[PDB]
Amino acid sequence: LNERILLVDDDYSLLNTLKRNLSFDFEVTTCESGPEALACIKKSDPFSVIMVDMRMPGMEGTEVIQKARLISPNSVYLMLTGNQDLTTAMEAVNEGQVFRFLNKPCQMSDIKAAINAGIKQYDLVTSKEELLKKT
Amino acid sequence: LNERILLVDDDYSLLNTLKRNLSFDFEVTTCESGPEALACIKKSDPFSVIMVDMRMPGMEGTEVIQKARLISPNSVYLMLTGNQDLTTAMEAVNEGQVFRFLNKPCQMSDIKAAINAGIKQYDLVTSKEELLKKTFA
Repeated sequence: LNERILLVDDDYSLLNTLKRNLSFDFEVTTCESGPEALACIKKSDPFSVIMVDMRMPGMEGTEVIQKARLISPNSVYLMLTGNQDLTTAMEAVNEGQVFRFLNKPCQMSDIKAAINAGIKQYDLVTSKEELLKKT
Repeated sequence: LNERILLVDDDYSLLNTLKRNLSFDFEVTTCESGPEALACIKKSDPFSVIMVDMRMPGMEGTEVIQKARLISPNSVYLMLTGNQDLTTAMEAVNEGQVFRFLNKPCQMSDIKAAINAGIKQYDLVTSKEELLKKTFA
């Protein structure tokens, strides 16, 4: 079971808050931006789950997911999304880029359920691949 | 590859248009209502993909999906909604129940893409489930 997850958000306060809570059940890495996230995926072992915040200075979360899927195809990408980003989150889901998005503010519960759902999804994907790969 | 799909909508005019186009690629069944969909799901072979309209008289799409999830758990559920009913459907669905929402009216190609993605999703789910149960590889 891959429980390695990557959190991407501009805000260190929120990152520390999520990582404190999430580190009881998962292995959590944090990154402050898209370029930082892109550097981290390229050199680390596969993350099963990667969540990105929609609004960040410079590179928006949707671009980060689109670039990361070229580098880490199996990963399951989740997005934190505001009110005003719904449409962009919806078309991202429909393109098959975003597994799940979460409307802010988000309850811890909702977040942990998304992550668990993502981990399970990751296992479906790589299980099917690991069995094509041998047979 | 399971390519049996179930379309559930109130309006026969839209059912006919979708069954006409989708039948070139898929094995399509149509139902005009929730109770009609639930009957069809009990008695049929499993559908890989089930698509339900949000607004229907008597029983709405969301209730239909959550009732169908207890009869056909592996099925992938797609939900057709007007963008006006969308957040209502999102507040009313709990995570995992709807795989993909689609806007009405909807480009045929968004529809085919959602359905293909459902079919591939259905294949992942049931492939894992046989690995966990089959005795002989």
